Amino acid sequence: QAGYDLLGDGRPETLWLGIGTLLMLIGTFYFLVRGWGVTDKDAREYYAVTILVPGIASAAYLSMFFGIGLTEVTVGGEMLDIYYARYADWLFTTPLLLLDLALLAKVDRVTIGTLVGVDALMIVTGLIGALSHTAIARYSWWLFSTICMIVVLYFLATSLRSAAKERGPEVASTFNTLTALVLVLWTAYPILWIIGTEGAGVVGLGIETLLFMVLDVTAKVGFGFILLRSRAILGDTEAPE
Ligand SMILES: *C/C=C(C)/C=C/C=C(C)/C=C/C1=C(C)CCCC1(C)C
Ligand SMILES: CCCCCCCCCCCCCCCC
Ligand SMILES: CCCCCCCCCCCCCCCC
Ligand SMILES: CCCCCCCCCCCCCCCC
Ligand SMILES: CCCCCCCCC
Ligand SMILES: CCCCCCCCC
Ligand SMILES: [Ca+2]
Ligand SMILES: [Cl-]
Ligand SMILES: [Cl-]
Ligand SMILES: [Cl-]
Ligand code: NA
Repeated sequence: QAGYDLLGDGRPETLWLGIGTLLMLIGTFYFLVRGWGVTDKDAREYYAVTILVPGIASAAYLSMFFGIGLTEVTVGGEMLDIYYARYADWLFTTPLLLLDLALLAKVDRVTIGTLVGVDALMIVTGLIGALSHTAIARYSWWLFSTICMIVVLYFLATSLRSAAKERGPEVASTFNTLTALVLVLWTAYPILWIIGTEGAGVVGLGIETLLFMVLDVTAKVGFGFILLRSRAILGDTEAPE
């Protein structure tokens, strides 16, 4: 695989895991220090949700760096490395990111429950496909989890977009910027997953880990950078509970 064996344990992908760990930690501390001088009740809610997104990713990338949670999967006569921490990362951070967008749109708790429910179903069925032993099952779960992603993305571009436009041009501008970013970044995940080691095997584990790291830092540090610098987080919020 493309990369360099930093720890001397036969894993060239630790170079991209180490870089991702640094970028997540730097982004976590940057949002944390920037949020200490924040007294607005609503802005503190966004900082609380957003800081956790690279903070949890930092722990997952640190665990994947040291090899904690690494195991093998046999699909015929080939051996596939799977990092459990990667999916546990997405299981926690994707609901928080959707919560950030739901706070901007100010949608009801039933809307949020359907959103995070389908989002979690997308992640679990993605892990199930990564653990299956036949290629037919791996593509079948990938297709099911992709459909669930489309359902989540459709709700952001239709229901949550219309509700956000009623809250004024400032929130609508920030919500449109983030949603435009989410529609393209999140779509890149099943594309890489199906062309990487878990799918056709076109992309090795090295480049896939590097590309997954770039998507992760952009969907977390880049997403939070656009949100936390906008004036929309000062507007009134209503947490689902
Ligand atoms: C901060 C981390 C984020 C926003 C991760 C997002 C991950 C996805 C949208 C993954 C989607 C997948 C499919 C739709 C097909 C099955 C395989 C997955 C889990 C890679
Ligand atoms: C009160 C506003 C929210 C009402 C939501 C009702 C629509 C529920 C859609 C359920 C979609 C399930 C997808 C299952 C996997 C494709
Ligand atoms: C208005 C339609 C809303 C739902 C659209 C969901 C699918 C988004 C497709 C984005 C395709 C990105 C292609 C670039 C990936 C490298
Ligand atoms: C023999 C050691 C080779 C080291 C090669 C390093 C290449 C540069 C890596 C830069 C990190 C990727 C940028 C990702 C930014 C999201
Ligand atoms: C308020 C900082 C959030 C960082 C999350 C750390 C998670 C520890 C496992
Ligand atoms: C919650 C972060 C766990 C990091 C584990 C590092 C283990 C180093 C031996
Ligand atoms: Ca306020
Ligand atoms: Cl403030
Ligand atoms: Cl206040
Ligand atoms: Cl590779
Ligand atoms: Na290594």
